[PDB]
Amino acid sequence: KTYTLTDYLKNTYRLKLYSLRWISDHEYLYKQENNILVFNAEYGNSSVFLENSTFDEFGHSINDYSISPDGQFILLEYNYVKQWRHSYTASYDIYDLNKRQLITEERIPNNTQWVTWSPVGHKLAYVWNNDIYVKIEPNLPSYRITWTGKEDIIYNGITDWVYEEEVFSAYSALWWSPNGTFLAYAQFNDTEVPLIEYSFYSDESLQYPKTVRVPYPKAGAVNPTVKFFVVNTDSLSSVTNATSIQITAPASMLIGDHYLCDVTWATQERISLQWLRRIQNYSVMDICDYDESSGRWNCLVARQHIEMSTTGWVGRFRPSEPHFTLDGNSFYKIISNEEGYRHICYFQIDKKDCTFITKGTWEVIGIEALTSDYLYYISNEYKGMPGGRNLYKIQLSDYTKVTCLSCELNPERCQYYSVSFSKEAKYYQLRCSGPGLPLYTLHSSVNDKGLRVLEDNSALDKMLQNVQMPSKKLDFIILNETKFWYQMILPPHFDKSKKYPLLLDVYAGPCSQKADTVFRLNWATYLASTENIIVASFDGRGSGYQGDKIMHAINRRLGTFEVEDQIEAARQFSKMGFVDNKRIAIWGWSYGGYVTSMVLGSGSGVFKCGIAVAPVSRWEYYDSVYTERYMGLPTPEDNLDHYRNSTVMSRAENFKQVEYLLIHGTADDNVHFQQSAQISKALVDVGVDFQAMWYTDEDHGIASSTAHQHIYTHMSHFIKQCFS
Amino acid sequence: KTYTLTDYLKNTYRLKLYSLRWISDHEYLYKQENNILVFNAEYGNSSVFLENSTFDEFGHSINDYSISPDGQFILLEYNYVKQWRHSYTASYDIYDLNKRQLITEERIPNNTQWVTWSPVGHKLAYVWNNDIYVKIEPNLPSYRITWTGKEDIIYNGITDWVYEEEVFSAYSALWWSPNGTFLAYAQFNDTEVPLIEYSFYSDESLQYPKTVRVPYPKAGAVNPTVKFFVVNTDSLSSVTNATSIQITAPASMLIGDHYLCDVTWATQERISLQWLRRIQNYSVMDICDYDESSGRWNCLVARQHIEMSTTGWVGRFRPSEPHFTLDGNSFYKIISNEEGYRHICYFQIDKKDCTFITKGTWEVIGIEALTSDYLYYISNEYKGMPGGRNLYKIQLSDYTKVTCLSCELNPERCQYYSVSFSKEAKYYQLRCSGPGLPLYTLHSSVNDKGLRVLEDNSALDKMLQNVQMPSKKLDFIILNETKFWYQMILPPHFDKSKKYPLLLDVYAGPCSQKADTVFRLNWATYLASTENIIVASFDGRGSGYQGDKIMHAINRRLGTFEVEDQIEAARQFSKMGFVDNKRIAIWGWSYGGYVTSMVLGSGSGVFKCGIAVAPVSRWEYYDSVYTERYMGLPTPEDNLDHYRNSTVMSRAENFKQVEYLLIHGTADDNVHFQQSAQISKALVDVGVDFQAMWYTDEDHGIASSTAHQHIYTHMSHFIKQCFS
Ligand SMILES: Cc1cccc(-c2cn(CC[C@H](N)Cc3cc(F)c(F)cc3F)nn2)c1
Ligand SMILES: Cc1cccc(-c2cn(CC[C@H](N)Cc3cc(F)c(F)cc3F)nn2)c1
Repeated sequence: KTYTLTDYLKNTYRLKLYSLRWISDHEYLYKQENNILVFNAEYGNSSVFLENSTFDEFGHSINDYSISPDGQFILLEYNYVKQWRHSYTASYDIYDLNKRQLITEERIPNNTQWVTWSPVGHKLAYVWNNDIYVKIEPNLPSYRITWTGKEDIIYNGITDWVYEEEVFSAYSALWWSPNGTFLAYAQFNDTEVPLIEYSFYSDESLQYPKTVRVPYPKAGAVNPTVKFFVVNTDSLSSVTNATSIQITAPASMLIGDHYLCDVTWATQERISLQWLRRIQNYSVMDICDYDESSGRWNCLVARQHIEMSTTGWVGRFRPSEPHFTLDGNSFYKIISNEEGYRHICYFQIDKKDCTFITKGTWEVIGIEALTSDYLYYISNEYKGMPGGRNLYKIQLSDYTKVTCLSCELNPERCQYYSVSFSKEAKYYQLRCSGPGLPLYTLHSSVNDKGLRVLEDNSALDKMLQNVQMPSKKLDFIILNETKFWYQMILPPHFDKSKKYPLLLDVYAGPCSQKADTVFRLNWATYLASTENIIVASFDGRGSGYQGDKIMHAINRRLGTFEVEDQIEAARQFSKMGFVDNKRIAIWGWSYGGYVTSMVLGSGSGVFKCGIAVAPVSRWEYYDSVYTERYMGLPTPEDNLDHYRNSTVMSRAENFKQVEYLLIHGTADDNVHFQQSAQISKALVDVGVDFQAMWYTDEDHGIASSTAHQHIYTHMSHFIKQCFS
Repeated sequence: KTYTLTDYLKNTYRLKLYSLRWISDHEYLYKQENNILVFNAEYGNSSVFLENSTFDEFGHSINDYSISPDGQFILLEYNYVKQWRHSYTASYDIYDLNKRQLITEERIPNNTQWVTWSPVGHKLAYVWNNDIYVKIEPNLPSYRITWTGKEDIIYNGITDWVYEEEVFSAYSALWWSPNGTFLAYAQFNDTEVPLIEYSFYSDESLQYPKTVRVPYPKAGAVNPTVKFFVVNTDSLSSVTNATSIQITAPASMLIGDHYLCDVTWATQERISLQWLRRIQNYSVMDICDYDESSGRWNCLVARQHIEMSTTGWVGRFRPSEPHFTLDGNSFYKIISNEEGYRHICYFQIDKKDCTFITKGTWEVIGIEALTSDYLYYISNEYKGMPGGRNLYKIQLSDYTKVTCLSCELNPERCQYYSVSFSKEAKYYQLRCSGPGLPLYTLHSSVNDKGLRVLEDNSALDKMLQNVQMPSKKLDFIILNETKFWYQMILPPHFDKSKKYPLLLDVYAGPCSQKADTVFRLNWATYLASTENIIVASFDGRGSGYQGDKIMHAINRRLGTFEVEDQIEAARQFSKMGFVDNKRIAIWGWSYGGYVTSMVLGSGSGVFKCGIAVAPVSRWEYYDSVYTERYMGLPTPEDNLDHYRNSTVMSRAENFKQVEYLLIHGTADDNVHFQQSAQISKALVDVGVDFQAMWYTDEDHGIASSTAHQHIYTHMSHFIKQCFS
């Protein structure tokens, strides 16, 4: 027997996670059956912290919970209702743990946009009708910090669409100070930002389709504007509209259009900000101190740091976040060095220069933890593989004393690690994601002994010995004087002498990685396992984690190299001779659907067919923060030329040579139906036949249970047919 | 060689028309090459009336012309820009024929909604920004009759969406009196009518899709309201806002929601109106006289005639129009008699009863002309075939003296006639549409001698002897004690002993006729001629021209009998044994996409596959005037039950048994994309795979040159594949 489509769609073979949240420097919470336990890492003893039956009469299905850091209250999120990618609304009840009662006085209102405890104690900040509210005690009246909030226009403590998706990667635009004194929050004015309008159809009952209106800046459109504020949460008059002290931006930003692009507190009275120019090659960091006499905030022009690039844009998707030392007089931050590799730079608050505390022909991925002794960072250094991911520690007193904590823990089973440290970094969890089965283990920082194995998925391991799994090959090939990685999913019993049909699975977007050591059970597993199809991927130019020379190659050039390298990557898989070069296909979502579409439109004749799911078809239709970061402005002085030269529509003719399946969700707020509807029109105009499928009311994920099954079923038929 | 798809899509074999407009009782205008001639029917001589080169320096491509009845001016329509089905906007220049100059003073404004001469002389009424304007002389200032016009809200002299499509079948809501004294006009208030909102995507250039908003009453929603007015076009103060004398409705109408449903002038000072209840089983005619002393209008309660039905709705799609005798004291009107057959009733203005001047088991189609001696009517009496159409005359002095003027003119070539009479009915054109090649001939009423053959399409006839045409069989079958007509397009050399694959071509709507004697060169021609496929059609219950017993069968029952009869019709075609009963398909547009969808969802297992093009999926989504005319109100007291029991969505499951192609234009204002999008969602919910195709910016006709070709190409592959 074999890994079938239903196996994938019905999820018959489960991967197991181990999901914990650290509540102290030695205690974390795990959920079990329905009980919330608390595992003491020190001894190993675990205690029922909350019992499955504690909420049987609660009367509502509970979507999420949040426990106040001081263990005194638990937040109960129910009535969840997704909005965009990270945003949603909900209702909230607070339960008193000291007692055993749900607070009925001054409750958090229905339809709340965001909720959060202070990092210490049990204060609540919560946004509602676009306005911030603070609650020092669960049962007491709430101090309404903001008054200006207005639907689709003013955003207080929450991001508008473009800031949510493309900048902060969350819905929440607020930030407590490390002890809970100050509530930093940002403000978004969307007044002159244009609306995207699309239909929502709803239940068959709904007689007129709703029109959905979203402030969405397409490329070169009018952006939102931001203002930043800080509030003292202590001095809160039960009888005066609280004073929000605005920090303004540097004057190098205030000349032109800008985005606030990071908010990191350093100390109890020192906050750092990072600003980005609308042209995203120039960033500025500010450090703002609290002047205890004036109640104001002061950002010294001598404490400013500038980050800029000449070969492309600043950061991977934004500038990295700083990691301040206990005192808050120095920080660590990832930057690309002179050779273009993202490493750790050591900064003194008021010194313009930094010191690199790593270098190499590889990249730091992220700074994970910082003690007085150690900085922990994840990097793809080990075995020189960029698809890999490991935990290291560097000695703060000695920059040449680097230990790899994970490299050797299980060499064969484990090459992709992520880490979760406890408060003050006493203990850490290591998550292994491949190439073997996921493996979750606990560790103490002190001497690095492996206390316990929390999850090894042996349960699944048993189940899979009965199933003909595909194998995964990860390797590289040299194109110029650069090595480019690829990965194949090989059908079980892979006979290198036969000729297999290949499916080129595509993303390709700037700073992507589709070739890694991760263990996945997805659609490709089924395509190899059962249909004996090689599903390949290739991280050519534009892609991440291999230094700026590669990643910035597509600067102001989207839809060129990344596209051509994908074709090349296919030519080469044919030169390996286990590939039926008359049955090569291509497929992709989001950016990858664009690249898929661009490829079929190239008339390279390498490819028989392709599926583009929710593709971008023309950069001008995509949002500004993303598009511009790579292409600049679409005016004839900036880059309007490459904008006009890189559409799927102009390659319409060549589709005559291919079989094409274009699939789009009608209620995609992210890559709007328009992109796909302009392609279809284009093809129809030049008399190209193709295949289409819309998905009513689906968004960019086409992720509803039934549509997920439908789309994948539909694509399989398409692929099968295409390949006989 | 054979009739191929391209032959149909590139229109290589042309049918020729003969398009003339009568300007007198003996002269008509024909266009030739680019010259407008005038053929005198009296002698036969023809003269250049306007020369092809008269407008070479005109500077604009001329979409249409209109010549004033008194030969003095010609109206020049250019910059045409389609709106809905009949509606559009344009610009207009007026050219003086007496002289040779384009009037430059007081020109008709850009973006005019409607324009028309008075029936006599050369006055102009023209609607613009929703308001009426009169012009007694081309060069003189225009008297603005209305002031209340407002976009999407107030319609003066033009119909709103639902009145255009479903009532008057034109854009123009105005009516001159027979000599040009009075301008009758209607007014539409759409204030509380709900909007349909859909996207338009436009040229690739357009960066945000436009949202299109249209006042559109779905079933049971708030209807537009109407008021009627008459103006004296002579007494027009170059210094006073002209007085519009409102006629109001009967009081039997004013109790509830109503529509104005006909406007026929009787004499120079007597206008007739017809009113319809929102429940469309009750009509009332009014006759309104001009009181020369009061300047008012008076509709005598004794001159009212009531039209109503108990077994269904009044009229075929509306009540028929009256035909008033010279004096205006009697009129002729078509009504169904006691046995349910539409015949001519003779009415005296103030007498409640009428006299039937025809009876039979067949129907009058329309009253074409009326003299002091004769009434001319078209009917399907000849050979007892309802798919036929003939010209007859009845003697006004003797109701038993009926002559058929066409029946015998060419029995084999000619069984479908239409007629165009000259002023006072001195001469007429006969248009033969099948079953042979279209034949256009001229005739004098006086003794009925056939002056000349104007067009015989012998040019095409030559061309087609070289091509393997399909033959067409029209016949009937008995189901209960009723005979139901069907037609087959049979592949050339049709061997009755073989087993052919059949495609059931569906419309099926209330009062439809898909089985007739007409000669067509369409898609079916290609399917039979080249793919040797039988393309059948069948007019079962609900269908027109065979009396109320059949047509009213579906009253309050849409999506039942008409649907079941179509399945039946296919069972029976299998019993004829030349049909491969494992390769039967079904297809349909508009209503027929609905019926096609209902059938596949019936699980009758007769049908392998089907194509539904722009179907209705649920009656509550279609406009009110149509839907209600057949189903009543969708409230639980009226008919909400049949409404909820007749959706395509509830048959979702059964689609498992079929192969389905659903095709819809995104910018369909008539059957909104919602209808299709609710189907696709329904199918995806029960995990049925199917095939889809949207058409960017196309409407209900998918009729742009490139989309037309694309859709039909696409459906062919589908059909071919479905049939191997
Ligand atoms: C692994 C990792 C870590 C942190 C940030 C990110 C990340 C990923 N992204 C992508 C955001 C962007 N909206 C993706 C996107 C690209 C398209 F081209 C498109 F059409 C739609 C998209 F959502 N931004 N930041 C990824
Ligand atoms: C031959 C002839 C003479 C006069 C009027 C008409 C006539 C034809 N029609 C059809 C109009 C109707 N809206 C068609 C239609 C039906 C549907 F069910 C639908 F979903 C969409 C449509 F356009 N109404 N009146 C036909």
